[PDB]
Amino acid sequence: KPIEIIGAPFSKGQPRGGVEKGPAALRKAGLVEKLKETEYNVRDHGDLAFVDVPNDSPFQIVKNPRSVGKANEQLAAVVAETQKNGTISVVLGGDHSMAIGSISGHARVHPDLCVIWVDAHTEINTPLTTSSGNLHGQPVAFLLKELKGKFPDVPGFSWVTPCISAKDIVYIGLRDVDPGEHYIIKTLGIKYFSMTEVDKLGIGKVMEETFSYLLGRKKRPIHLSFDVDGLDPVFTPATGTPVVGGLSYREGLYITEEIYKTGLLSGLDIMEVNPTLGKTPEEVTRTVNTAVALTLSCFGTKREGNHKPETDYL
Amino acid sequence: KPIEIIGAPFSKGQPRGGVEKGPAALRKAGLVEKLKETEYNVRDHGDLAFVDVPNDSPFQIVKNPRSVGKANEQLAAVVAETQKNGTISVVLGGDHSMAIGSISGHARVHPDLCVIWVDAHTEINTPLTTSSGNLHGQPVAFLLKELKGKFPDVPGFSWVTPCISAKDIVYIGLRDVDPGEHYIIKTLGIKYFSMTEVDKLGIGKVMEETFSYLLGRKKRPIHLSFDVDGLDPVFTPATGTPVVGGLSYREGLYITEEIYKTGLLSGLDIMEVNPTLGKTPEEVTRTVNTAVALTLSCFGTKREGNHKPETDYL
Amino acid sequence: KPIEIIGAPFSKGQPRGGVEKGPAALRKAGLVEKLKETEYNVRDHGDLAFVDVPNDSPFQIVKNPRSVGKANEQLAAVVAETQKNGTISVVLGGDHSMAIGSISGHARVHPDLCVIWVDAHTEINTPLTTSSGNLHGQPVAFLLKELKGKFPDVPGFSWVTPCISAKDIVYIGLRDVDPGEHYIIKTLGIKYFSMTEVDKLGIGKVMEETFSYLLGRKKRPIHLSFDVDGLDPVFTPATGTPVVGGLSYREGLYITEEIYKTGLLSGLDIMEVNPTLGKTPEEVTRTVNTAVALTLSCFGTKREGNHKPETDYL
Ligand SMILES: [Mn+2]
Ligand SMILES: [Mn+2]
Ligand SMILES: [Mn+2]
Ligand SMILES: [Mn+2]
Ligand SMILES: [Mn+2]
Ligand SMILES: [Mn+2]
Repeated sequence: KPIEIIGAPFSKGQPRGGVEKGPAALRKAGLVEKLKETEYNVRDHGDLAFVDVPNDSPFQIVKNPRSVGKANEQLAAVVAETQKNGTISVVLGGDHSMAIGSISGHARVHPDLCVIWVDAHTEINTPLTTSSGNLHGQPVAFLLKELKGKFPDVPGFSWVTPCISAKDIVYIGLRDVDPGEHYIIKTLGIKYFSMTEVDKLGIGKVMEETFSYLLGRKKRPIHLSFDVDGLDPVFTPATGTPVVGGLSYREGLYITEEIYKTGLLSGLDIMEVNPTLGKTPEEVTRTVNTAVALTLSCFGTKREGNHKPETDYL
Repeated sequence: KPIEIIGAPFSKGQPRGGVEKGPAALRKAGLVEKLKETEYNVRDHGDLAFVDVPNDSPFQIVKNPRSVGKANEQLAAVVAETQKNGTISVVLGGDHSMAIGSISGHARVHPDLCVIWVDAHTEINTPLTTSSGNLHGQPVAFLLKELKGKFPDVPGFSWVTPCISAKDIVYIGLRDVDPGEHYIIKTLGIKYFSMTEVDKLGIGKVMEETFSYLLGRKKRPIHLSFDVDGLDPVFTPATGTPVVGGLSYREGLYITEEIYKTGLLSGLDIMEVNPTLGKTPEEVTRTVNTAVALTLSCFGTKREGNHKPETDYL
Repeated sequence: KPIEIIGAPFSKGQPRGGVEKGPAALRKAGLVEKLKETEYNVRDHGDLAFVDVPNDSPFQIVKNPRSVGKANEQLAAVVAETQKNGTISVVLGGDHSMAIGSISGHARVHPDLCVIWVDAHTEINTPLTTSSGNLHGQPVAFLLKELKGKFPDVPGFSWVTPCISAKDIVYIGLRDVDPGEHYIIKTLGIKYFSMTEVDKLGIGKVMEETFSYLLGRKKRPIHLSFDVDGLDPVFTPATGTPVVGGLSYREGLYITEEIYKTGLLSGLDIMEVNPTLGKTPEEVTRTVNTAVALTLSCFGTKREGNHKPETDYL
């Protein structure tokens, strides 16, 4: 199977500059090489160049709507393209708002996909519920069918077509959630595993349940959108939104390993890696390394070890 | 429901000066305010002024018996008072010896209460078994009915009436126990979950069993006495008696969230926060912050998020 | 029961000087005294003096073969000796290559022993599969019966007799395994619990299974070879080969506590503690302290506490 890396140097989804450097930091760390050592064929499409929309006035509270909307439109085009050729896409972020384009494009080819969202936040805030106009905290709002017309159309997002329903998404690692978002998730009946369910059940059972919930009836391709801040800051400190008490390096890898085993991984997002937020070079290194670690994992690198088939090492 | 904060600036229960500053530190961090944002009605009773007993000669090994016994008599009076008006009491510590008065007062109004003791220590040492005359390591000895008359009456504690039995208490987090204390808990058949049971069962099952054990037959008010050193020093370093290998920030929150869910929380103690033992301002901040986090949790703040009823955020 | 401490100042098993200071650092921390307060009789045999083989040319890739082979022959002699007198041996190391001699000597007296290897690595690499000629990563290759004659005889190891089979060993904590080693363990059907099984099962169930696997049929003496790097670097940073995402301080103690409870502990190795690799004195202290803690644990020190029998503390 085919893997296509696509870099998304975007940061207008939030106030902290730096996430655009994320894809570079990940390649710098040898992401693309390491991936070649796996049983997959890797092709590095490169980084997308996003055209900046001049005079991008805020829509009410929402900041940089047109710039974010346009970059996402371009990214959904690219993703739809590679998905069509039957390759597995891997989007290196930039902030999480780029999940809009990543999942939209993916859905065009695989309309029956399900989403596993690893994050400390829901990021379902609608343009009306945000306390800040930051779009990196609103991705899911634009993607839900049940949230259609529950908010004003925003400049630059008219191309977006609400692709997945509340029954197709599962959250894991939810700790920081706004009142509005919590209202939405309870009202729409969205399945989630906040850190308290992870504590109660154990990562092992959590994955067992998200799979029986999303794949019980029909087996369908999976889109894993991963916000590095879904891990405790002790593992991924270089992110704009650190929340203590998150997933452990082990639980993170555990998930990726289980998802690899389903054989259904179809799309992946490695978001919110911000190199400039590390208080020491080591903090940046720590963050990058585990992100690379989760990616390689999604693809077969097991902690128990790997050996090439047909090779008699004796 | 009513919440009444009562500050207990006491430190004579142990050697290290500093725990008296505990209540101030917690208030500084915005405890009383944040609590106001919850669905509860909050009233801050202020800090109690403890009269120092001059010429407080040690009783054999026990230090400051009269000073400790008196303050505790004063605290029990205040607690019995607020409990009577049907409010939930929250005692901010000083050292853990103040649990004597907190639980005594509480039992006067709710004689059928049960106690969940989160600590790395049992603190059941009797005046005869202590290696140090420190009273912060002897609270439970004065409260157990089964320990009545097994030790000499101590100056200043004649007002205390053994209120709970060995069947009404459950320990969680035990990791540093003295030979004598261990003898006591084994002999009296006190239920406990040391770190090895937590490792074996998982905090989830642990809480399940402490509830079926204490509430299986009769539903009764709960008194949660939390010794901040119950968590690993990595989360609550500013305490006088840190023991490695303790409860994780997540497990602590998990316990409080489950106790909130029972709807039976009646009394709470946030003990042993010593601001002066932090080896960096950050270590003190870390400690205070999680203590506050625990409190807020004991009152409804969920990691999955909280939203106000009847408010349509859309 | 008899305890005999045997120091193994060895470091030629790998490139990083410093592990020879391991036994000194451990005694320095009060290991031998502390172990005295336990219910066991302790005898400190001292540190073995290893004769350095001059003109120790590499055997193909393998470095210091003769020096390592000779030191191990001497250690096996000493261990066979104490085991014979019916005492429990405790080898303080240097590098893990000294497991060859420790287990060989042990097997001479107890041929039906089983081995519980706690390490982040397998260390089964054969002289032909090593990427480096380092022997600390080859111990198990020399001990397996199934690996006999699968590699050239090495200068200095002719005295070694493959004592245990693939059915007699269980790995716990595996996270860093080479392709070759992975091939070997899969091919030979060796039971192991890599970090992912620990994640999935929980340390509690893992121990349950390693015991039903190794002791289900016949109860036999247990040799616990503990590589300190089997725990996460956050607990044992002063080692030559740290791998992130390992066993927690709690899980480590949980293992030793369960092993103590079987009553079958016969041999023990506390390997890879390298004092000179600590980036701060605190890191060295942290490492030593937990190594000491694990040892004391193997011999009865419980987290729930201990009390001497027949002593009425009341
Ligand atoms: Mn986030
Ligand atoms: Mn996100
Ligand atoms: Mn304590
Ligand atoms: Mn206490
Ligand atoms: Mn190792
Ligand atoms: Mn080893």
